[PDB]
Amino acid sequence: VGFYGKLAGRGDFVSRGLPNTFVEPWDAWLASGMRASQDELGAAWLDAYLTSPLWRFAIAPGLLGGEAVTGVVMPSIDRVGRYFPLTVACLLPANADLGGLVGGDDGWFEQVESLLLSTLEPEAEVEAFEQAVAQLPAPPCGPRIEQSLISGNLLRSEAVTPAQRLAALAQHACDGASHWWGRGSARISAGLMRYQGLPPAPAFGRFLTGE
Amino acid sequence: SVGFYGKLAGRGDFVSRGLPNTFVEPWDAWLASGMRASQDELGAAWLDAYLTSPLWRFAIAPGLLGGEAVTGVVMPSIDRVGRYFPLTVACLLPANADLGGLVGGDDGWFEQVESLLLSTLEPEAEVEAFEQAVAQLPAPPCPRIEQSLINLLRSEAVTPAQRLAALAQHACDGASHWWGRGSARISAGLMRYQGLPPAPAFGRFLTGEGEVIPLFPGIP
Repeated sequence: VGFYGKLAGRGDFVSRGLPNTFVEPWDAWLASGMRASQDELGAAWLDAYLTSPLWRFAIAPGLLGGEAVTGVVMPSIDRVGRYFPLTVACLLPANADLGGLVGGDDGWFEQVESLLLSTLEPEAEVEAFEQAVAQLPAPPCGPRIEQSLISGNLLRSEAVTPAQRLAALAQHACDGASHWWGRGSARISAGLMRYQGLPPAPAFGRFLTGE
Repeated sequence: SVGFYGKLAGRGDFVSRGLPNTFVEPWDAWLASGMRASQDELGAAWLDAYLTSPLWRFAIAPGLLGGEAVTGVVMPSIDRVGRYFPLTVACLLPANADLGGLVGGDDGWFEQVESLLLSTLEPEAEVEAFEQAVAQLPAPPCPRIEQSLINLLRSEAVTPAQRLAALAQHACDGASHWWGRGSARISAGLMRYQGLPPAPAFGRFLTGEGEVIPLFPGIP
């Protein structure tokens, strides 16, 4: 586990534990979505951003480097008033069971939410945050069901019981996709969102404003 | 609610009950294309493969045949005068039914359906009893998590259980899943096609043969 983004106690971008193969594309994606949403919401942006939900996510291999990625992202700010989210992320193997993770117990994500939220107490120590994250376990995520591609167009899974078949379908639904869920807020209802790929920049405001 | 279509040993012609043509027309054309392509590919080897091939349980998305979803079991079969065609028992479901929980749910309905199809191979089962049994058969225990759009798919899933069920339903959309106990030649497992199996893929249901690229490994 590592983190990347802005914290109120520091003026610059801060990042620990994450390679550039994640951070570069992640930063670019957030930056584009930050600007598009600003253009769209204009004067109403700040109020939307500052009350928006923390978002738990699971992103399939190949979207942000070769590894799968899970974590939580929270609206944040630096020491000098510039806005940008704070993200705690764990890189997982390409055969990770994102299915069971999205459909799994909430506990890892609640632990990450608590850490992130803590960074918005005035007396927050950034080095205390950096250590908690550095001492943070990966989430309980096992290997996905054995699968092969046969003659270009059949996916065969070694699933022989009802539980294994369910697991294999859910795992498949995560491939090539990003999944976003969590508690929502008083403007956005708790629920799950899937995008094929990373969300497009103009879809970024949907993280901030509901219907 | 359940019906059947195909051939069985006790009747000389095609037999169909309880199923609309919306299903049968395409289902027939798809089996026939498959039969013909598997036959061309396999040649003299075809009949041996066919006769000993598995019973395949399936769940098919809405709009790949007619506009209902379909679940069932299909078995290699034959008519009273020796011509080959599969026998299928099929239940048509609402286009919004949860195929995920069915593919990933209790085997019981499917095992019951397989026992009925198997009964028709017995010299000499009464055809009337098979039809009666199929007609008395309940729908499977399967209503998908509420979802909408904005690219974006929002599911109304607020618990890990609901998120798991949402993900599994999504893997079924636009797809056909085929699974079962296998045979001496094909291991038990699960198969997915985007859409219906292409006709030249029909053969794989009889032989399990293919160019295998491993994607994700087994665990010790």
